[PDB]
Amino acid sequence: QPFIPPPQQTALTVNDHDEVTVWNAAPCPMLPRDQVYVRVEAVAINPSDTKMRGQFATPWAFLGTDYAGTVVAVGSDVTHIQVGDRVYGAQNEMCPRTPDQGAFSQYTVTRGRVWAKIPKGLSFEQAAALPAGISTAGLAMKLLGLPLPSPSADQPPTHSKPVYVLVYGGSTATATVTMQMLRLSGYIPIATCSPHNFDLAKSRGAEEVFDYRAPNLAQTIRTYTKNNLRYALDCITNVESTTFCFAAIGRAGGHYVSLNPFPETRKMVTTDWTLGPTIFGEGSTWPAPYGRPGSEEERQFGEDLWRIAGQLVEDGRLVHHPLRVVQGGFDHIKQGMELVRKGELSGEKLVVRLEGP
Ligand SMILES: NC(=O)c1ccc[n+]([C@@H]2O[C@H](COP(=O)([O-])OP(=O)(O)OC[C@H]3O[C@@H](n4cnc5c(N)ncnc54)[C@H](OP(=O)(O)O)[C@@H]3O)[C@@H](O)[C@H]2O)c1
Repeated sequence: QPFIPPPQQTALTVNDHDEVTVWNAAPCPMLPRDQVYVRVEAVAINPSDTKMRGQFATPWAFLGTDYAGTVVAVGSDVTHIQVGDRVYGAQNEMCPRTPDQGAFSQYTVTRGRVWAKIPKGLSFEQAAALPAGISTAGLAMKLLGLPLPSPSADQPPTHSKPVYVLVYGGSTATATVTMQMLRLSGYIPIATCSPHNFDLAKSRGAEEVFDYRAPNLAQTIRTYTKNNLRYALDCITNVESTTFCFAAIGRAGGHYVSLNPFPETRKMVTTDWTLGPTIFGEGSTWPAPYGRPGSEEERQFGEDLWRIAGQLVEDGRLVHHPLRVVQGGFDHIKQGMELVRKGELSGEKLVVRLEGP
């Protein structure tokens, strides 16, 4: 009845020589009183995994954000979950004070309340594809100053004059979850991405979608939005996406939010960027002197977000990004990361269903 974690496990990490490495003698985490122990069944690959390298990498700390798995033990201070339940959530990868916690392990623990039970109708693979998307979508809306959806409302809030939100990179894993959430809160997303993903973008909430390569496209968008676009969410964050977003924003100003720190005007634009670890209310060691401290308000926001998003996912109002599923082990995760780093996925999320053993 007391739970004793296995003596060692396989986990994906980074070397002393900055190489991604399968480690077959990695530690297993201890079980917090307020968390559950998870045998990991599926994981999703995120670009942020592939950037944990150089001095962003903590050698021997576990990689990986998105996991879904089977509860094999339950903390003493936890009710409503039992052994055998299925959960999905986010880990805080490569955190130096919790090196034995990451999605890319055979055994992990839930973190904070940034997790939920998998609805009866979803697979481990569908559920694993969700966590970073949900967490980022909520953090982006928070930064933009937009209320999260009500899980109990019968329709989105009404706006006789549309409130537009530009989503640059409409086929990104983050944008497809975010656009559904924006629609639920009564906003009208307009998206830019490649033509082969137009159907995908519209299916996920874009009123209209445009090829970002199209000449003078920001004039088109300005006109579409009656020269009063006040919100832009940049899911790409490079020199070109930033220029484009600034150009599309209306003459009276607006708010630009990016998913990464943005590259090296007088235009009346407020700016923010999503810091992923803040979903846990934990803080970080960048950027870049002092990092950011943790905070109970950030902690409570992530818990509120996950309670809301967990229900939306439960009732079919929030759907996962299209999947590319690989059956395999930790080498398949490492191969997965290379595919993602090389920019080789479009309109799909790479999910590894773990063959145990
Ligand atoms: N700070 C955080 O915690 C956090 C969280 C989530 C994401 N992010 C960052 O956000 C970015 C997106 O990640 P994600 O997982 O949401 O997306 P993703 O699924 O990896 O996005 C891939 C898509 O980006 C588009 N694309 C790639 N390069 C582009 C370019 N130069 N210009 C226009 N479109 C481009 C392609 O779309 P088309 O083929 O349709 O053109 C491709 O389908 C990554 O940089 C990631 O590191 C950060």
